[PDB]
Amino acid sequence: PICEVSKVASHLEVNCDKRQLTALPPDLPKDTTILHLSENLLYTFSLATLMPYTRLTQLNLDRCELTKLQVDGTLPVLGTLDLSHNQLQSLPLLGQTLPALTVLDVSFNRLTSLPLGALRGLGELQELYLKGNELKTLPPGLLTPTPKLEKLSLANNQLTELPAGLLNGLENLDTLLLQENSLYTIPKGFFGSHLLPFAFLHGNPWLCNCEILYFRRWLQDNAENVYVWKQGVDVKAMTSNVASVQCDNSDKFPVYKYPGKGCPTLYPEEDTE
Amino acid sequence: VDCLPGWSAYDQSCYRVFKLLKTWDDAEKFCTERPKGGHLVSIESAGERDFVAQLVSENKQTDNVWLGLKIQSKGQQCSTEWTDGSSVSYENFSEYQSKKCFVLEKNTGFRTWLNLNCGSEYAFVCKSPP
Amino acid sequence: CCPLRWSSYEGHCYLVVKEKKTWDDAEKFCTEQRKGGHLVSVHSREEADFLVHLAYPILDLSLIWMGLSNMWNDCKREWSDGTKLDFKAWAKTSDCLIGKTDGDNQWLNMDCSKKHYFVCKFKL
Repeated sequence: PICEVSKVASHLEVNCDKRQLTALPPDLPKDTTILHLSENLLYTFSLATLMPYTRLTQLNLDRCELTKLQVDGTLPVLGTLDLSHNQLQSLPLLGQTLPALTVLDVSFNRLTSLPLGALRGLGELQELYLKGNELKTLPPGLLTPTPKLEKLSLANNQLTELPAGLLNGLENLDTLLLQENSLYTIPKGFFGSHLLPFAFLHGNPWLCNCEILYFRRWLQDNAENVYVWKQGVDVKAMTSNVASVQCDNSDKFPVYKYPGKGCPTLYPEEDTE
Repeated sequence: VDCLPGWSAYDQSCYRVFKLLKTWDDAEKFCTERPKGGHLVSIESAGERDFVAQLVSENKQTDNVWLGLKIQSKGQQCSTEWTDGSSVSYENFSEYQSKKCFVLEKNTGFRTWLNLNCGSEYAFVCKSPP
Repeated sequence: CCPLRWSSYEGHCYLVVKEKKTWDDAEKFCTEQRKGGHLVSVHSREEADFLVHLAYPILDLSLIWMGLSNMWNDCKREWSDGTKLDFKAWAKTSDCLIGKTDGDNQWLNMDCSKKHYFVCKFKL
């Protein structure tokens, strides 16, 4: 009809992509679960419009020039939202709005700063993507209102430094992207005792000195967990590379292969006998 | 019951809580490095276990503490067969993802024994005769 | 002669399950999908190399249960003093097997109460 209605057994997907719009079509199926709204002309959108569709689980709002989100109505059963590639300059607030949100992709926008309570009512957010925006510095207590967080993307921004205790509270974090940023050091005690399977930290100019000794210590202990971002490749080129993280982003100087001569170690008890 | 300064006297041995980070392997050589010899500690009875959690509490419960126990493994892990019944003929672990050498659990109150990796950094406690 | 949705490699049918469950009930799925089914069991790097090349299209960079459990219990454990162990005061914990979906297919000690994706296998 107005769009391409997919009739798969599980969910009622409808595709309204690339059809030149500026608002929603009036009459959609009531049982709509997935709705694709890419490549349209939506420079302001009101979530309240979706409130008739009690069956909606997914909504793509990518690549459609968006600059303002009227955070307005409650979307109970929404779980994923894609807002990538748009032109937002700040980030909306969604505490009461949608509890069941798990996926939050806010990549390739024009964000520049983060609030304090930047996310609330988001205890069910698993994944989160900030890829390629213009962020410099993160707010404390950031990831706190999201405990269930598994994945987290911060690639390619102009990140310089990070809050100690940022990760703390994330017992299910498994993937973690910081490639192509401008990170320079890690605060002592940053990852903690959590096991981190996946972590990409290449493409950052690192200052290898006495301050990075915790990070090298972690890189020694976690070298089977350090990788490099690749998109269209075979899994077999997806192997562990600890050498990629480099002092001053020099391919000839790794970080885990760094002596640190001159750095004071923490008077022997057993020698004064 | 007659022991060194910086040390403490219990039955069958002198004891001393060593306030330094070191591996399990290196802490064994530092235990033998005390002149009166010995190894890391060993726990067998109730009164003995209750005794030792109190000495580390005098060191204000800094972190987890090495002890002498260690998994003596043929290969890497400690299970003969998979769930489908087939035998473990293949191992793909990492030495950091190995838990062989045990440690006093700091949470439960230094009353239990927990295996971790052997190259990690914890405090230890040598067990030395009079 | 594998069923309709099961990839095959040297006489065993394989099905990737993207429904995250704990280790225990991961088996319960396997065993009730076909008689004889179990979790996956790897016995060569030649084998694992296929599994990873199957799984990664379906699960970009994930964690998969594999059929092991209690991997630090059945070994002998000797004291530093060499004395035997009369009584035990363990910090008894859970420990099941998670294999990554990267190249080497690294091995990870995971809690068995934690939920993760898994893969069934069976011999025909």
